[PDB]
Amino acid sequence: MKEFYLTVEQIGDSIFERYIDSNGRERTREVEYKPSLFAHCPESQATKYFDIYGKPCTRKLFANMRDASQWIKRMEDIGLEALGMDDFKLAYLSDTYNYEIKYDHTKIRVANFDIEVTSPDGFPEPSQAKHPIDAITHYDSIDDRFYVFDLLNSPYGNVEEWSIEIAAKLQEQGGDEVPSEIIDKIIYMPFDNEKELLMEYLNFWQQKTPVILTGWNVESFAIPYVYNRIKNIFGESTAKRLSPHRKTRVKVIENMYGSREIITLFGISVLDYIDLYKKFSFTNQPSYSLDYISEFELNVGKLKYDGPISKLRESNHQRYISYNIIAVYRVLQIDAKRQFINLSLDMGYYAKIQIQSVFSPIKTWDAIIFNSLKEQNKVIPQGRSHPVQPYPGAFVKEPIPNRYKYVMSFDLTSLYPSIIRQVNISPETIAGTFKVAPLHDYINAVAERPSDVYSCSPNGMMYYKDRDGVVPTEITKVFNQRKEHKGYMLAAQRNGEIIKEALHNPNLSVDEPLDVDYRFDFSDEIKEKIKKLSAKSLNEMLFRAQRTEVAGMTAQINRKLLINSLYGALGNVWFRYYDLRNATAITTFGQMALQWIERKVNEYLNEVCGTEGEAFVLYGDTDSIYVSADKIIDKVGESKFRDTNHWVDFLDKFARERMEPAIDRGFREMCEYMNNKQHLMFMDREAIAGPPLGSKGIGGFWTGKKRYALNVWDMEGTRYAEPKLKIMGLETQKSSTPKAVQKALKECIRRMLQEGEESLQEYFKEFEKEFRQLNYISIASVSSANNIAKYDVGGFPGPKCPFHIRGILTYNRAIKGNIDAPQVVEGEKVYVLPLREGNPFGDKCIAWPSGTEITDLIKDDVLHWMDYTVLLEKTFIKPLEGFTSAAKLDYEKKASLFDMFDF
DNA sequence: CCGGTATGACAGCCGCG
DNA sequence: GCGGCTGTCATACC
Repeated sequence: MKEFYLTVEQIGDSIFERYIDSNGRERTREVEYKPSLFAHCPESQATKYFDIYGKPCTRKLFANMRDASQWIKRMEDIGLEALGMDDFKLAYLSDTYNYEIKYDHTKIRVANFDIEVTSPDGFPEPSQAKHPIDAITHYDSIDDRFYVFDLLNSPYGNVEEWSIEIAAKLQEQGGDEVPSEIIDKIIYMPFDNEKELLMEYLNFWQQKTPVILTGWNVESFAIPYVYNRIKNIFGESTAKRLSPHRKTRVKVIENMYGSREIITLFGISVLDYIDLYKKFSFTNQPSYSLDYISEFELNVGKLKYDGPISKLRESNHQRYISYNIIAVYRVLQIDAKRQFINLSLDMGYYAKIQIQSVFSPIKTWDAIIFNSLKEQNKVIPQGRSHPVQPYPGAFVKEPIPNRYKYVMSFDLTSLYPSIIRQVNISPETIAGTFKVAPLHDYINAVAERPSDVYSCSPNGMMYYKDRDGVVPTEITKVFNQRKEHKGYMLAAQRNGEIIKEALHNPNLSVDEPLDVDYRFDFSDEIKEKIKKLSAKSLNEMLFRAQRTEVAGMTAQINRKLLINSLYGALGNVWFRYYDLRNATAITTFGQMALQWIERKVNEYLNEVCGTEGEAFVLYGDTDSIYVSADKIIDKVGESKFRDTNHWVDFLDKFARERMEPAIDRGFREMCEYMNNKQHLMFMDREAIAGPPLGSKGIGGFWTGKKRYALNVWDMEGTRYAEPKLKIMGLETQKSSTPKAVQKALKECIRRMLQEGEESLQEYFKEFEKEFRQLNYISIASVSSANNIAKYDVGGFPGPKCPFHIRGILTYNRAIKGNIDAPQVVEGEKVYVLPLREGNPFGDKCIAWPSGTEITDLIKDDVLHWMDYTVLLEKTFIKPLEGFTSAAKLDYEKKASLFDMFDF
């Protein structure tokens, strides 16, 4: 076991480092680290240090870190480059850990915790911490225990002690249904007053100081609340004790709407799971509360309870504590499934960064490049300031709004990283420029060949073809490492496949499993010894083969995340290797790539189908094209297929045997045209879409850019048993659309694509007939409540006040003076309903808090004055009219066809 | 340094016998 | 009394 770091920090002239030593003990170092930086020298000086341009550099070794930083300032003032790693934590990490870091998670203290604060005032602001903390649950990964700190006496009540016996019983029995997996792991400790609880929490914290601190919302609530509460009661000194190094910083995050405060605790890595989830789940969610996320991932959700949470400790303290325990457990259950902390650990040690820096593609890439360049004796350039300048981005084709019967899609693989490698784009790789013609001209191969000597992008940039680029090289590494780890993973699974055959009939022997590497396939010497081994040993071989498979995935998805990060970093002015010209070279090349192939696919299909000038490519967005396949079917006739699977087979074969070769030679022409270093434009078939054979369905339609629906039978080789709707952009995918309406519109779209017009019309009619019988919650729109006060003038709407905001103000006037009525809060989500004119309320609409029923003190009148006609038109009929117009279908039996013209 | 390329709901304005 | 704008806001996705 070789030693690894936990946290690193710079305080004045010292690095403070937490680490696990070569014996496995957690330890702390103070090091007066001596940094090196670099300046340019004359050719006469014999150094081994060269910058990325091959210019000689001299190494300046500093007495301390403040001198290095002051030297940087003096170089800026003189106007000469100061080269080298200016974040001395990274340099320190690279010097102390100059090898492939292998870590052991079991020795890393990972804490997740959750706080409860009874507040009759509303949401208790963490910057004020006005109210007692009346519960803390704190899970420690090393102990494997939940530590529960419970306040028995507060201004808001004196309560009984929580019962673990009651907590384990069923909900039918008065129990809390706390799972038996964690019941034997709760360490319960009650307290007579807040001061005792808080001081015991602090001492506990010093004995078990988190390396990684997590939990749902910990960074914007729990941490700032605990810190400020302790601060207000005991003083700043006592609050600083939450940092291993007694150093804290009050950071004010100034988001482009308001401002909030987070507290930096020096010597701890905070990885808020809500940010970890938003960063690595890659699934857009209507809500990011723990409830919605828990039920999505675990199909269980957060614990239920009666009445407002501000009254739960008074009325049912038993529930209150258990609810706090389950909350922490939900976060752990999610992490058991998604494993985002491991992910963070793996990448942090890979790049050799502070773990919390995994949230920064810039820091990560900076460190990866810095490190490999260090080991070649190369010197990184000074980070330079650049003005934020918008540049061309992705090409999106304007589609003709229509129905499309048969559609086949194709994707460029890793487009932008591929373009970097193909063209050899890198700061030190710029060779010159050429007179640029219109993009159109390069797309049609009419413009003159830019260069015979250099590799080119159509923004006018030229790059050396000999030199290996710093950025292209570093990204190629990551590519290779991914294939490598995926090569171990498939072998680790296929090695377990042979093991499962031996699971049928083994024979007992007192021995341990033989020495094998599951990263590579078994030899015939090992294969003969498979059946001979014991039943105990074969279950351990299956254990370790699967353990090898888990090591592969984490490695290969991390590398995937880097690949998809690089462009982002390269487009950022704060990135060391950023160059505006290079950025636009990437996107512009991408724009040409997609349209040149759209040309090639159209030309190939026209010739093969006999026709001329017809548009086969109906749509294209960034890296993907969508191809109309109607003519390819009509060439064979649709009456010649036996079932749906037949024509799906036909199109599948046709793409692979006819179209993909046409594409490959199409891009090779483009590579030769731009004189690029290597050909890396590869395209995979994704989707085959169309209507069921012998049905009246239309298969698919586009209404605009990024707004379409397809009936998909196959996605990249995998054939679906039942057809799957792919819907992008449409109201069905919007969280603001009422629940019943999202359902009704999806069925409308299903009927259009699979069943046809008559089906749609029968449904629409019926839904209209039955609309008034649906629940008022299921037919209400949802919105976010931003800037309430801005449009609020004495309890009434002001200039430019949005519709939902108006609704909120109608509600507030209706509940004015009623404290027990649910309050509408800034930032939160609201239900919105239109109201009939003449209503006793103020306005044309009302809005109440989402996820809840309206107060009974207003419910009857809301239900009475609800404007069904307006609600149906606004949320259902109008968006449907959009779909049907584009698909050229009627949703109502007799609609005039002169409605479709601009008279 | 933990947002491009998009569409749609809606407010409010402008010409218009 | 309503298209034809512009502007604010809301929510999608790679």
